[PDB]
Amino acid sequence: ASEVPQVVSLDPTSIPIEYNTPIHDIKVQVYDIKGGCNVEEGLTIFLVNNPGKENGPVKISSKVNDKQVSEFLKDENMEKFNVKLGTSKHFYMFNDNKNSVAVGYVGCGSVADLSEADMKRVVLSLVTMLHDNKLSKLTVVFEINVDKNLFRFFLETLFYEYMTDERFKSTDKNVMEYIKHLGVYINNADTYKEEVEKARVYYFGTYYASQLIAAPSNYCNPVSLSNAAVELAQKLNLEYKILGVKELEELKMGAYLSVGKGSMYPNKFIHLTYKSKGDVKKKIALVGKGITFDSGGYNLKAAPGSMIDLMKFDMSGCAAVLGCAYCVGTLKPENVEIHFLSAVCENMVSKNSYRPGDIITASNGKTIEVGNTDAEGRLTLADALVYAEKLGVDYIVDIATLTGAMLYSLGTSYAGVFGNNEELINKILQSSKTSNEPVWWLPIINEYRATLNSKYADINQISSSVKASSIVASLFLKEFVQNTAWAHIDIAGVSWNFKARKPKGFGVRLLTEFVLND
Amino acid sequence: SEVPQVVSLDPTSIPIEYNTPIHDIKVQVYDIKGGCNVEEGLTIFLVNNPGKENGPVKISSKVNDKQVSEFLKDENMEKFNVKLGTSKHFYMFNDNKNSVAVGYVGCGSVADLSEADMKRVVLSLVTMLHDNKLSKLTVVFEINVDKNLFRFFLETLFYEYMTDERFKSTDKNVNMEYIKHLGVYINNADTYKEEVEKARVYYFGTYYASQLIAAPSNYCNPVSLSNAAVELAQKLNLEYKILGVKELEELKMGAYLSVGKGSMYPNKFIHLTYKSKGDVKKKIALVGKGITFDSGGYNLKAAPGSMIDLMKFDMSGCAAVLGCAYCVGTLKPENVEIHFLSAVCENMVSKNSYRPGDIITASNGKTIEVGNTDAEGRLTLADALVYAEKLGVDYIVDIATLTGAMLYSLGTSYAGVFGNNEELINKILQSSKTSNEPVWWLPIINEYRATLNSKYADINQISSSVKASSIVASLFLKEFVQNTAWAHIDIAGVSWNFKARKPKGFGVRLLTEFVLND
Amino acid sequence: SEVPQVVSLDPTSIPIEYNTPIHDIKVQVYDIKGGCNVEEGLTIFLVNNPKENGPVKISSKVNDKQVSEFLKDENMEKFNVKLGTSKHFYMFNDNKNSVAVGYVGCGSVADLSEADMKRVVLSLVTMLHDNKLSKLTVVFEINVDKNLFRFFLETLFYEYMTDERFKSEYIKHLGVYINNADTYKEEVEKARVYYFGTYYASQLIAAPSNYCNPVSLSNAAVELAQKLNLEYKILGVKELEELKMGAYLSVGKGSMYPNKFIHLTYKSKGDVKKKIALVGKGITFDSGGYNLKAAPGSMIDLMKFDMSGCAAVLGCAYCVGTLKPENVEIHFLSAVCENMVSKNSYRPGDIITASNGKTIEVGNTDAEGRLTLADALVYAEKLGVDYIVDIATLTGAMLYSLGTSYAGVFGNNEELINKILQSSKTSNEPVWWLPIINEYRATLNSKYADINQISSSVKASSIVASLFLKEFVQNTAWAHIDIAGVSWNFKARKPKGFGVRLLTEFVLND
Ligand SMILES: CC(C)C[C@H](NC(=O)[C@@H](O)[C@H](N)Cc1ccccc1)C(=O)O
Ligand SMILES: CC(C)C[C@H](NC(=O)[C@@H](O)[C@H](N)Cc1ccccc1)C(=O)O
Ligand SMILES: CC(C)C[C@H](NC(=O)[C@@H](O)[C@H](N)Cc1ccccc1)C(=O)O
Ligand SMILES: [Mg+2]
Ligand SMILES: [Mg+2]
Ligand SMILES: [Mg+2]
Ligand SMILES: [Zn+2]
Ligand SMILES: [Zn+2]
Ligand SMILES: [Zn+2]
Repeated sequence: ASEVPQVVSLDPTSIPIEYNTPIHDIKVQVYDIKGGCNVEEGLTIFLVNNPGKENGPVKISSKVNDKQVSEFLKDENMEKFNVKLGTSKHFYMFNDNKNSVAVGYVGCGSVADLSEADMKRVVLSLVTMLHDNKLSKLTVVFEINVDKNLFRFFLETLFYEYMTDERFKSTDKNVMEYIKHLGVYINNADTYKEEVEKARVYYFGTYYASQLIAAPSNYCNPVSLSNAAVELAQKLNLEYKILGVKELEELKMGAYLSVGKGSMYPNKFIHLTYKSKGDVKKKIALVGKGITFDSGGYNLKAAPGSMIDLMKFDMSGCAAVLGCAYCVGTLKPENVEIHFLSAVCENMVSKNSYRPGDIITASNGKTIEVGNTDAEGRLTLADALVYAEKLGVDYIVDIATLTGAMLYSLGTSYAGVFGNNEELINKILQSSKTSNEPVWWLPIINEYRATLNSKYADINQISSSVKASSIVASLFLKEFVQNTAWAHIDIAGVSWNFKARKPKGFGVRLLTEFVLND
Repeated sequence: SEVPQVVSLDPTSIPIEYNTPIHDIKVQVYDIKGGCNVEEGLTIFLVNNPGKENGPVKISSKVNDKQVSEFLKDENMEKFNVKLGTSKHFYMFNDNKNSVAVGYVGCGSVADLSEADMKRVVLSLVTMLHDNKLSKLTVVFEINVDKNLFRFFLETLFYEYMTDERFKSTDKNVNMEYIKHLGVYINNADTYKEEVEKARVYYFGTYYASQLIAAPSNYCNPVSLSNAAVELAQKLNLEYKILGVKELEELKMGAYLSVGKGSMYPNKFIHLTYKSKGDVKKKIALVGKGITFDSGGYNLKAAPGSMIDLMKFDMSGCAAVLGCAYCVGTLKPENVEIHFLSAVCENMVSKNSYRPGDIITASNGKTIEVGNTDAEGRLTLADALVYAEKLGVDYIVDIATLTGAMLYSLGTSYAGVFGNNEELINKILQSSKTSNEPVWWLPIINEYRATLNSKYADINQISSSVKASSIVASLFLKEFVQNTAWAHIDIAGVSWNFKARKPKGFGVRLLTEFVLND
Repeated sequence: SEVPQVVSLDPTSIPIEYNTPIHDIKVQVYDIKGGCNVEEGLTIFLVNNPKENGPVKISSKVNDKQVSEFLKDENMEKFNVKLGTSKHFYMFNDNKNSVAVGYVGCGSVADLSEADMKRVVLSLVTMLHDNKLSKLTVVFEINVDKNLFRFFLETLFYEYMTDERFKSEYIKHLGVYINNADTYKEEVEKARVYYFGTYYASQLIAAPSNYCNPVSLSNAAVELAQKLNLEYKILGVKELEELKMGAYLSVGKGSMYPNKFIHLTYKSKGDVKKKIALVGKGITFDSGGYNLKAAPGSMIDLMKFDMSGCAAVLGCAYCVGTLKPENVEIHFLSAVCENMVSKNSYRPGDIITASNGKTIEVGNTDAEGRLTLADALVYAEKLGVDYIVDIATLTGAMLYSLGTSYAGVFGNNEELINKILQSSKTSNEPVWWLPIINEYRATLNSKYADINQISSSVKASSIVASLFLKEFVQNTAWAHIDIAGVSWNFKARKPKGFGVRLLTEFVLND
């Protein structure tokens, strides 16, 4: 725990973090649809679709244990409504005990397997029914087919979208009550019950990352972010070490140190370790890019579209890695040891900053000619990757908001994965499938390597000719892993939900599924 | 108090000239019905010809000299016309056989001169004074002017004639000599006589603001500007207090303090007070934006057209308020108490600067999400407005070089006024009329308020979607006045005289007439 | 048809060379086992060292004592194998004849990539361009695939050939020494064919927009079909109107050249087991239209290359027509036009109707290729084929995603994408599969028309364009190959002729 330096006494000295959220107070009950649905207080929503028939009629198929509600939901009455994806309706009636009940449905369209994107749309509709309605309970009845992973994703997403982050509200808090109870009716319920607590853990790891990402750069700087990581390790009983500048100089981490030279906050390198109590069969290092604010440095983000105002989000890789630490430390997988690493710093303009053209020496002794101070993420990752390989692990996976070009290549929905090992890339792609966080495999094109040849240094930080900047970044990172299966996930395009004006906490579940299924 | 320096050659005060050559001019007013004595120096007739576009000159005054009367006969004048701003010089021997210079300035053919027309007249008169070593000027009014326009004539003559040589060293004008006497002949002289020393006061308030504005950012910084304000207050016997960082921290002025974080000069908040002896019937806070240099901060003024080289002028608001303090302190109105306020600081790039995205807390507890460090003026004004309202005043008027959009809406001639109270706005418009500093009322459009809703903080500093930036800045300021009549004068477009390459000292006479009228 | 002219000096046809010096090279391949004969011309060894940039050491026996001396280890040690490094020396052989002997460095890595083999070849071509030689012999002291061997041959031939049509010497023999020489012999004439289809494509692309316009390009395609005995049909503006190709006709509106739609057909002898339509973007000059290419980086000077897909599809027609694969039927389609600024041009905001009835709101007149392809895809689908593959210089964003080396392929059918990926492997023209992300589809929801041509929000423009194209195929396996990044060799200042060998491999394989 280090002291956060301040310029004025009003500067904050820690990131506010909510651990005990209202989602954690929700009691979840799962029931099998074969027993019929009981319809009482709160709101009961049926998820309904109509395979084949685009915008086909709503038909409720579950038995409802109430004659009045059954009459209301009969085919004749329901057929005037359709299943258009995201569409919803509210119903009011008196049940058999003469107590008014609210019921409704959300349309799930006409395609029998919902994509992760479609399910998100269903959930967003559901959340709009929760908002601006003081409810003690929500009950959801599944009349659509979902596998266990998709069921879990539904719950994670519901929890995540429902939770409102009011840490920075003062005079403008939403005068917002949360349900206390969530009932779920589904066929073969016993088989889905295990997903409930798993969803609740994955929600929090995601939401925890999101809290770190949304925290502004005055709150979340390298000192306060490494202090938060210390606190998280203490809560989960993970080992931890925070390396400070004296130890970083001793390790010759010149690339990482150069990036931080301009900051009033000392670099802090985060190292958390989870080890299973049994025989360790796999060792994994997860590396996250940890830039708490990216101004660009002397290559200032001044160009139209450079989005300097969003650059508190440049520690999203680090957040995903810490969200993963939360999930792993909670679920406690066996036979594995996991290292959670981030070379945390801030990229600023100062008499002290590194310069375009500076030649700096990484910890593996490679000299690097700086071509653009705004390509700082790959310099911090270079040193974090050398540290990670020294740990003697089987896999290194880094995750980073590394290149704006991702917005032009995969866009805002899919992350890109690059790597030096196909078995490991396939594992990441499998984790993507079971986490429902989409990733697409992109190539490291060796032909571009030659454009990183420096006239003076051992290597160039950037290409002068190749515009394929995400692949060029990957080529540069590859030079810092000598003999270990490595994969790199570029989340520059996917991390921030531009429409909703908030983080996604992208990568937490992906990396956790990777760890668990190994 | 002590001005920090980087090197010993950095200046530690603003040079300020109080006893200017204008102050040494002996001014006499005579009634025109006694006829004009033409004895020495230069004698200029102000002549028009109503109806006749570019009509002939006809000198109507009685002239007490046969030789000069002969010269000025209609036949001899008929070659010349009254085209606005046109002028001629004549040379002749008078009755005492002493050579004299005589001439005229054409005042056009519209019998009521606008402020801009009158400025054109004065500029032509001034070109006759330049490059001619004269000890005396006499001006004969053969046009119609009310008392306010006569005063405007003199104020404008004084200000345009005065040349600012404080930063000249090897290039002072070896030929500049100023007249020692000004004679004025006008109909109903006795009623105009009162205007002479009022003009001299108003000239000085305006010229003082001008000196402060023109003083570059290495001379005029938060420390030297607040020191100059103390010296002013001492000279006029005003109560004064300068609030330093520790007091500002105690007052929780987090928005103002965040702006000045990246500067080598500590924040200084100026608070001067004039109080009439006797019953105080109106209490007024005048608030001036006082950014001594606006680099833009991490949103650096680097786009083409951003005028970074002009940004020493971003304390023009504060200068108008201090110019006003000079006039009020000199003229001593009854029945009022006036607070002259400025939150002074410099907006710089540093490891210590606030960043885009930072969430800061204003002195009224509202949290603000910073969307652009270059919208700094509204942050400093926010805390200054909160401070003003705590004083328990009847009216709060702020004046500020706030938005570049003023150049596209009103341009360089008229300031914009916005406000929450129609009677206050009308007072300002009234003062605009009698000061001859033009102002136009612009709307605060509440439909745009929703664009300042922040996802995380209570409010956004800037709009995501609305390009009407002067209106959006007024919506933001309005959030920091709770229940007091308030108006905001945006002088961004009018403050600097781009053609003459000098300040106008805009707003000193406006604000003084506002105080005096009330 | 006759090409319109503004002045009598305007060209009325594209000059094409069919018979090239490459066609006069006699090629012979020999087994390395019996040693090499260095009797005449230039001999180059392809040598690696599996020591990084370590020394050259030559292992083949040579049947000349003087040359054998030159090639002794002690001498060869002074040179290194760094990929693409070369040296060659003139000397007198055993019968006092002048010969030149050298090596090209093949690096330290066993499997040579496509890109590495290109480097080897550029270095070889550097020597050929600089020397008056009647014969070249190449000795493979490195291991190559049959396919990579053919690739070596195609690249050699293509790079060596110089295009002099607009300006106002070659070897006559090629000897190749290689292990298991008998297995590589059938690669030789296949390469010569792939060379020419690629070179032809390159000639159309390199041809400036005053020479190559929708009229002269369609005339060239007719002449190709005639030389090859393919069926051909050029659709003119009247038939295009009859067919309601309003998206395509709109793009052509501002141009002095009438739109011409090319449709060539290859049919196999024997039972036709597969039908395929290959559709190429054929914009003969893309100015951007009222959305003019004026922005820094917009490369308006290169936009003669905007018919590269069309050229790939015609080069493929040459290969298919020549090689004559069986059990397959192939349609070669291109909706050719030119995108210009005029009083007659289509405008930003215009609503146009495609041949399948879909109305389209134009957001950008520079997204013209997808409009021409929309009509071409409808046309293609009406043919009842098994696969439709289009190839197009569609989005500048490709430079930012895959870059200049690898094309992107998007599709609606994994089986078909997999076949294209495999054709990529065997052609050695690299392609990477990119996703059609359906979450972006809603951004093409137009307020007024059935669909928007462009997204306002999504910057992933190559995916957006694919989502748009996808709306014009209803029920047929389809893939789209975006070659905007890949088509032009910026550094060498010439086309690559990219896609010809890919599509021919696709046709020959499946
Ligand atoms: C100089 C370039 C090769 C690299 C440069 N990279 C960066 O700026 C990273 O440090 C940025 N964090 C990338 C970024 C930009 C916009 C939105 C999301 C992510 C980029 O522009 O992407
Ligand atoms: C970021 C924007 C919404 C607000 C911004 N405002 C400012 O820069 C003020 O701090 C400027 N001092 C106002 C200004 C700009 C140009 C000329 C004269 C005056 C402006 O660009 O007008
Ligand atoms: C408006 C956009 C969505 C589409 C636009 N597309 C085009 O300009 C195509 O018609 C161009 N022919 C593609 C192109 C541009 C630059 C370099 C190589 C290739 C583009 O610039 O990508
Ligand atoms: Mg950067
Ligand atoms: Mg500013
Ligand atoms: Mg175009
Ligand atoms: Zn970054
Ligand atoms: Zn400012
Ligand atoms: Zn095009």
